[PDB]
Amino acid sequence: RRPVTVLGLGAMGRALAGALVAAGHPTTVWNRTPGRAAALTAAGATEAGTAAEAVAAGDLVVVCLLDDEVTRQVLALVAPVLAGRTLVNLTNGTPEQARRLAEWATSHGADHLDGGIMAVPAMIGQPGALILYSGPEDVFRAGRETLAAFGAAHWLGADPGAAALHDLALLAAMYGMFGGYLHAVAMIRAAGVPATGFTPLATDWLTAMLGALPALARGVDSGDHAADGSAVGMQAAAFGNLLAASREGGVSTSLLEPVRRLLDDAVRAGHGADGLSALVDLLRQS
Amino acid sequence: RRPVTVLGLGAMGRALAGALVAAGHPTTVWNRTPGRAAALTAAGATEAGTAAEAVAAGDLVVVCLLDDEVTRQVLALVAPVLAGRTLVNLTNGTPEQARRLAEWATSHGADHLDGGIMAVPAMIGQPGALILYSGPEDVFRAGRETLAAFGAAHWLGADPGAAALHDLALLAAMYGMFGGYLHAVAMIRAAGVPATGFTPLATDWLTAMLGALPALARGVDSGDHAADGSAVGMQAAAFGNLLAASREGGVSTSLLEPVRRLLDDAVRAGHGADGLSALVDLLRQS
Repeated sequence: RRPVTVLGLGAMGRALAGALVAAGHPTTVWNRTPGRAAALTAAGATEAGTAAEAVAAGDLVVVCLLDDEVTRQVLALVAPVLAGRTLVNLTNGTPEQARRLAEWATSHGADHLDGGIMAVPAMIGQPGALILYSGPEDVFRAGRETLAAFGAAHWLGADPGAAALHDLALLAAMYGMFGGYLHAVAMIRAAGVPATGFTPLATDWLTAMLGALPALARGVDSGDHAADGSAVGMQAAAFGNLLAASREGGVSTSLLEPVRRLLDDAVRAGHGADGLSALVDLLRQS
Repeated sequence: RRPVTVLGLGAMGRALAGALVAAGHPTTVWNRTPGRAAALTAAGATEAGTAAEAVAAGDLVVVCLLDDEVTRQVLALVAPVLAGRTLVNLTNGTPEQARRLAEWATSHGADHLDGGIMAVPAMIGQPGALILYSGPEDVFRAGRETLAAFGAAHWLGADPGAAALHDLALLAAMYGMFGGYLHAVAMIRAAGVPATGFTPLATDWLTAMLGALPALARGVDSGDHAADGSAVGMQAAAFGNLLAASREGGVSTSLLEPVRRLLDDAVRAGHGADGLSALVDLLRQS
């Protein structure tokens, strides 16, 4: 029943607004370009003419704009009417951007919640769509039933930057997996072997390697970088054949070279007998 | 009962030889440096003085040397006594190296089998240790019971280079996963968040992303690079925040930059609306 507002009508903002109206929430939408709210209006949404009007029509203000600069601009305009409202920043950004926006919102009499959307716009509203949230737990509690219209809502903690932090961290892990899988498929493809038949072996192997993550995490947190199984120095010695075989098949090594360098660095640093947990500190530029 | 020979007594060769004697196989070992076979002899192994003597004492000749050059040298010496024997190359190498060694072995009257060891030396002989094999299926059949002393034996096909090909391909996928996870942990660590509590979220996320692999494989094999969920262009637009957030935490972006470039290349190539399967061809240097 809680009136909701969506600022930003891209693919994601439209998906968010559509899930809101389909869950029965009275939804008022706005965008810096007209005509984007046509199917929304038909389903029962109200299109406001100004962002300020949209904000004044919502107790929960969902923001899903292009980036934090756009967000900082549109919001500075609606700053006098934020008092008493809850700002839900779903705009992709950085943890520091989130924390600064949280301070600005509090200075203007508004509650603040940040969200990292882990689902594609087409999956918004379905079971399985995941959005991570961070901010004051009671702000999350009062908005949870409304956020559930988008899908799963996982609160991570009070830090306003925690949602974006875990979002982007998970993205890094995903890009690493996919990059390594894509390289493997290119190697397989170069030999004339179908990727379809290779995928089961890859999933079994990668699932097995997921079992090594708890041991890696313990070594990182404790500082004891004990080689669980393969030490970095052995893994560095075996990387050369991977690069050579990639060259044989005419496959670029660009995705793997930075991992090769990181392993060689740990060996040069005297960590050849340690496990992969010793590579985390090597990524520090401080 | 089948007499076996192990050429090369590094950590892996010693692990292989130990599993062989513990399964009851009469095992004769050799190495280009003495003193490595002490515990082997006590358990019942015979140490030969020359590689030729070792080869003449085995029907199955397991080779586990430093690299293919060492392998090509030691074997050229034992070439007159390879006739009638089966050569099992467990030495880390390339598919082309394997295929050339197979031809050399056949030209000297020997059967040939190649193996890619997916287990650390400490796991050799245990349930769960995986070694991939390739070569004539009947050669694999006659040796299977002996190879089972090392652990699981998965035959991949007749191509002598297929074992090394899939071995190194799986290694590429693993290095990508770990590199992405290690970056994520460094981001988490920089915010003062424990890696231990983050790992469950990461495993759930990565397990979910394993579900996207069959769709990626189909697009690669069929040539239809349809965006299942997130198109490359959207993923490229969101990568910038990941790089910025990494910079904020003082974390290097070296592991992620090549994936960023690959995404930007696919966009510049007009594939912004395609899925990640369009990146495989981009790795071709031909």
